[PDB]
Amino acid sequence: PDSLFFTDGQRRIDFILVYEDESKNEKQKRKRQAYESNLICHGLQLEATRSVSDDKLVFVKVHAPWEVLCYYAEIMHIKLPAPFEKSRMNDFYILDRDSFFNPATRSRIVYFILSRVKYGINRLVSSGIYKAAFPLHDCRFNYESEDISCPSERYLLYREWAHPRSIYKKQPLDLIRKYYGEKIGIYFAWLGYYTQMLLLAAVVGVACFLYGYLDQDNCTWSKEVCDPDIGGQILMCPQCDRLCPFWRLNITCESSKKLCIFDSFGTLIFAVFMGVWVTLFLEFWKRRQAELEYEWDTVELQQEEQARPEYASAVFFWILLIIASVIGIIVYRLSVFIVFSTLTPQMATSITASIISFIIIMILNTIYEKVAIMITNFELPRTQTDYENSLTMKMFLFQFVNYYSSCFYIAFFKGKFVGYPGDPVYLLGKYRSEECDPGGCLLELTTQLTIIMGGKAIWNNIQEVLLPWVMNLIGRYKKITPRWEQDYHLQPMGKLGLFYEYLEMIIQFGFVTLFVASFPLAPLLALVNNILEIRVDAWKLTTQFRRMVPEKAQDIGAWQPIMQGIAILAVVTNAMIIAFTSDMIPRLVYYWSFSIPPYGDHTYYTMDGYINNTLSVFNITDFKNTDKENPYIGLGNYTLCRYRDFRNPPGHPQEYKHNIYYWHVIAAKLAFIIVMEHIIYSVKFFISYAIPDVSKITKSKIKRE
Amino acid sequence: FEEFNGKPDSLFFTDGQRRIDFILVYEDESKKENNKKGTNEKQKRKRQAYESNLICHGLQLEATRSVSDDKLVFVKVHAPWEVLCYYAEIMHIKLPLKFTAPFEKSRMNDFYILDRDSFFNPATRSRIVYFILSRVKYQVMNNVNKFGINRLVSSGIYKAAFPLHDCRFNYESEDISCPSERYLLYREWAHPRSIYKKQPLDLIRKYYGEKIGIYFAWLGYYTQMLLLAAVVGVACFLYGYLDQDNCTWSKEVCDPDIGGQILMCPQCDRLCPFWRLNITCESSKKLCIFDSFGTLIFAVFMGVWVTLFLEFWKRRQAELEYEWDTVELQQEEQARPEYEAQLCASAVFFWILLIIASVIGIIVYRLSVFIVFSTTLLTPQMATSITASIISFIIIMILNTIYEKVAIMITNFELPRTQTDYENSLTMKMFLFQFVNYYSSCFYIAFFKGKFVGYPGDPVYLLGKYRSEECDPGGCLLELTTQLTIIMGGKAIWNNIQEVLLPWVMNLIGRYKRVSGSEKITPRWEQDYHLQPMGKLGLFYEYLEMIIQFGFVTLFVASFPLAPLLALVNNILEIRVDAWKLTTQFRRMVPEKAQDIGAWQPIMQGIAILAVVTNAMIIAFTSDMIPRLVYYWSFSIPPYGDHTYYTMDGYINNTLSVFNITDFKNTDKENPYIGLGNYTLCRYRDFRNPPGHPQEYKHNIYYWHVIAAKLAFIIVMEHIIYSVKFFISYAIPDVSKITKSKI
Ligand SMILES: *[C@@H]1O[C@H](CO)[C@@H](O)[C@H](O)[C@H]1NC(C)=O
Ligand SMILES: *[C@H]1O[C@H](CO)[C@@H](O)[C@H](O)[C@H]1NC(C)=O
Ligand SMILES: [Ca+2]
Ligand SMILES: [Ca+2]
Ligand SMILES: [Ca+2]
Repeated sequence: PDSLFFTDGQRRIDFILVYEDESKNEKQKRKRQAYESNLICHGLQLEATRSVSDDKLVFVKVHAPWEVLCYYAEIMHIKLPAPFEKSRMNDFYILDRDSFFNPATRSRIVYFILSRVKYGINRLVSSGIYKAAFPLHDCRFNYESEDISCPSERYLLYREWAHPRSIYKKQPLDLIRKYYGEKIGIYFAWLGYYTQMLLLAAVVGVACFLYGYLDQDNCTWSKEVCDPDIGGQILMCPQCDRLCPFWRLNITCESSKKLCIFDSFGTLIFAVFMGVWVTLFLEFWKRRQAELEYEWDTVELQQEEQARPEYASAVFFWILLIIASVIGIIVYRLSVFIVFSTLTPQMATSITASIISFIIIMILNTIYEKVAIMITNFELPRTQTDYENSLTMKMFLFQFVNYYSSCFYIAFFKGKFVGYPGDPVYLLGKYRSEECDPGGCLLELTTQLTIIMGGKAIWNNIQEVLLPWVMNLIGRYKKITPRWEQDYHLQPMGKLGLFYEYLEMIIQFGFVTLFVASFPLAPLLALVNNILEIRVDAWKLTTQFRRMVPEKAQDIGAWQPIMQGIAILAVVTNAMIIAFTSDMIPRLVYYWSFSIPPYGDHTYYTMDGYINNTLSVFNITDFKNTDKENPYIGLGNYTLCRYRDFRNPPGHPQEYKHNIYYWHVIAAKLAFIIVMEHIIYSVKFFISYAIPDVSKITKSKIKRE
Repeated sequence: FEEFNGKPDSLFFTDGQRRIDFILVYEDESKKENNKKGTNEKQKRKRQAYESNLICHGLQLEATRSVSDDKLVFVKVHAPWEVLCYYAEIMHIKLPLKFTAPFEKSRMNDFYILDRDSFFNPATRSRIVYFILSRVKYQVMNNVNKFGINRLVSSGIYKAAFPLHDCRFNYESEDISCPSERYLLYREWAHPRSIYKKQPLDLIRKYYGEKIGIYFAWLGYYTQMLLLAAVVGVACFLYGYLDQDNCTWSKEVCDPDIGGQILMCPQCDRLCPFWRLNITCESSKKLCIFDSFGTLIFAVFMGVWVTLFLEFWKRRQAELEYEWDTVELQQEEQARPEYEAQLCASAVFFWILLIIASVIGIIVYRLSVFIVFSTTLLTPQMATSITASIISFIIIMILNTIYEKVAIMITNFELPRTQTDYENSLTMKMFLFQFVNYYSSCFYIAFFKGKFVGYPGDPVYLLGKYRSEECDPGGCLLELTTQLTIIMGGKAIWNNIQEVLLPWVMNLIGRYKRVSGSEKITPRWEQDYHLQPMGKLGLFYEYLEMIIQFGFVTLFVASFPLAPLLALVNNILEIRVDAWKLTTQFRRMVPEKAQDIGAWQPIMQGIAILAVVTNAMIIAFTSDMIPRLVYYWSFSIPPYGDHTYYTMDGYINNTLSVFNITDFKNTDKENPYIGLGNYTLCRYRDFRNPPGHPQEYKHNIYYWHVIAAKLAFIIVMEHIIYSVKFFISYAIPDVSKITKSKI
């Protein structure tokens, strides 16, 4: 039969206490017997049934007496499965005296009973008293349950919302929380809304990218870079010590033509628009959170204090973060170094460098996870919620640095403070600073960013779930045991599965919002990843894992502060990216100021001559001020070389000092930073303040009565 | 009813056991009715129905004829147990126990009950009876229900309705049982003989209720924090003052061999001649005083101080909310739509009026300066600055009332939902109008004066014949300081004089309109009726003046370190000014309870957030500290300068730019300068290349170095200050330890 009720008995089970017979250490048998006897004596039904699949395994099942269960549920602030009270027995319409209650709530009550009972379920399992304790699923996802009385909720939810055949179908949050709990419901609601407006971000980003794409023909500076008569004649200086010749600037036609895509006005407008998209996300999410909190049974009081089975050094943690960021930076730098020490060539080298760095990030991720777990266990938190909050902050900071160290270095600290070839900078000693090509390092920042985004999303989700699904797909294209035994054969989520899910989503949100200027198509990848992830998470939760006790919560958790921090950091990082990593400001300044007779020689504003009239000049006879061996020996009969910097030419009264163009450009950069940051912050404040003028609709729904 | 018994200060009924809680005053028909007698008899019927419903609800009443004017009748009121306890229960009025709860008849025996007039304070009794008066109705016409005491006074049915003071402020009550709280309040709190003692906020709350106690506690705490800021600002100004012999650039300006030789260039078209820079020695010394590093340190300290002030006020507000147990009646709240009631177009109209207000402020300041300059022909320049500021302030005060009235009209055209919405709309509109009207000239001087005027060859005319003004080599910071101190001091002085005088003269006018040689005794109600009404807005204007003062103190503290000292002196006076005017020249405002100061808190947070950016902009653009630092660190050196080590020597001569007098181009007015025919070149205040040169008069590298330094300073200071403010807000728990202990 394998029914959900007691064998030949009209009573429903709520937890399975499986123990192994001693027959194949009397202390363990005595302890288990005492614990089981006390549990039964407390007023909970008990029965032991031999496993059909294996005779050795003797499973123990329980029940829920109606009166005691209802009373102890009333012990805590629980509403109707609208407070529940026998004096109001007739007030609430009841389909049946013994099955009206939600099985999820019944399992929650039995779990609370087990938790409060004292002589440690996890402690007993560690000592062997109870091998496991879990509730039961309604029906098999493979084939429907034999008992017709079962509504078959699990398989229905599977077919409707987990299987890819419903990839485009809407998310049924109703059955989701009614079956699993508030945690899963709110998680999936947040993820769905996240995707919903990632669609808007993606469409705007695609529009901007296409606008950039259509203007390859009119990209004047790239054309000048390519014309051999102009670009080829320019002979740039070597960018390294012993392993680089004097090179023409035109060898970078492919790089410049690609970079003219991601470095146009489209990118600037897209960054400005994302500046307000982020605040729209936050504000509408607060709206939806209020809506969900009111709609659902989310008015349950919380305990003042809680116990925990287990029960300054903060500066030491900061040292760990510092060494983590430095290790990431060094990992990327050595990766690029080793791969270089050996269209297609340079781009492939950069791609392989990014891949190697991301691989090393993945291997180090486990190390940060373990060290964070150990250091947070060292404090021995008294309670639980504080433990999850500490884990969230510590794990998030480790992931943040481990994932953004390379990107931040490539954006801000690469080629930003290298001097002219006469007096180069060695910040650490015998460690020359790498310098970007005339276009800038924006393109290879974008490469690193996209590689990390993709690689993480794909590899993680694929390797962690899609295995059985991919073997099933390959096959497609190219004895009776009770429910408790089958559910035992499954494995549990542990205590941090939802935590890891929020970690993945928050890291993705960081990728898509922090460096959005460099890569405007990041929202598209985030959208595709989320469309995959919703169904992947639903499938794995409904299929591969034991039943989870529901929990009560109103907010996503300790992440909302992290979301706001990410947004307020993203605005400034985008401003800095556009100001410094990109070269939009220097070329605008040239267009508007240095193409006019006082400085230029054209009769109108134009981009003509930007490259030739912006590159500085260097004098080999000034090869070095230390008068040591120089890289300019040999390498042809060349006399003068040009480098990417704004400095006075040789023979000027101020020999190789920053000229007026440098200061004009830097003033323009700072003006852009301040004006854009002030505009964006002002608009964000206005949007936040306009909740009465914006989101009145759902508050009106609440207030209508 | 019956006539006056003969005890003037007796606050009881004629029997002597019933305490009076309100006096309703109306006009009898015995006067010569005019226009429509039907309206008169309709008013009679309405008032008769009102009093009938009042007596039905259980309020005892009796009337009396005014001794002098037979046409005036004063209708007393009184509330016994039944109604008093019932309405206390419905309004959840909390009574002293001893963990405190509202009052219910089910729980009479659990209270510290002594006697009716004893156990309930007269303020609470007056508030209860006022709520009863407002709830009660009298009749219905036009298929609409009509109720409320306020509508009776609005329609002229009732002249007034008010509670009564315990006794005269200057004389004790003859009734020994009387507390004579007004006497003690006048002797200790008001009457500046106690100009120094800390005010007894508990007695103020007892007498006038929390609406006044909160304002006065806010003012006291404000004054203490102003004392802190004033001491620090005096230290900074004093350090700037003790360091003048070391202010090298001013020594250069005054030196008759460096500053004197520099032949500056004419500023106006033809109304002013060439001049030598050493005529500004006094201005240079003043700028050394007001433009040192002490000003920067004080700007940073004020950035911290505003946040400390806000946080400690929040802590004080929480403590006060606990101590005055206002939480329950703050929760118990309801509002009724105004009987005056029964679009975005108005919003855009108000915004347009705001733009015009700003433009008119700028224009009036400019015209005042222009006329004072034209009239000419103990420093003459200082006298001109003071005179221009004086006329500007006079016109600003004149236009303040116009903006007051137009804001009232604009908000009335929009239909408020209720009293609170109306009051918040007034808060917003009045604050925006006053902000523009007062700070437009200051912002103009700070940011838009002598900033976009070209070299003398090609001046920047706004639209023709209107040349832009320019400052002296030091800058217009001293002009800004003079304007700001004049505006602040004049506003304070005129406001205090008006506040003290106007109710006094109006009271004397009312008294003299009754020249009858009475020389007799009059009852409490009749003599309280002659006092001023204190219109329903209340402390709105008091908060408005204090908030404008807060704006002056914080927004421009980078140019005037002594602003907190003026604020402190003004507040030390204002405490007793407001206390006296309230206790001695006004009828008892009906008490009520308030949570916080009100709609002004968002205003104060906005001012605090804007203060940082405004101060950064002032220090960067209005002042000349940044060019001085750039010259010291980057232009006193061999690549550009000649000095072996960093120094400020030669700053003035090397910074001032050069112009070739014959190089005035354009065909219009070909003889603007060459009339004098004295020399062939002039020095002007700008960073531009000299004559000749590939780029004759285009901005030179020094200009862009300075601009980059300015923008970098703005970024650094704004980010650092905001980060420090956020960390300070996070660190402060925002509630006292003891208060957390209590509950
Ligand atoms: C670059 O310029 C050189 C010099 O004229 C040249 O011969 C070459 O064809 C050009 N293009 C590339 C891709 O190198
Ligand atoms: C400044 O010096 C000049 C010449 O050295 C002199 O004529 C002038 O009188 C001095 N200043 C004043 C205010 O007199
Ligand atoms: Ca996952
Ligand atoms: Ca005043
Ligand atoms: Ca006042």
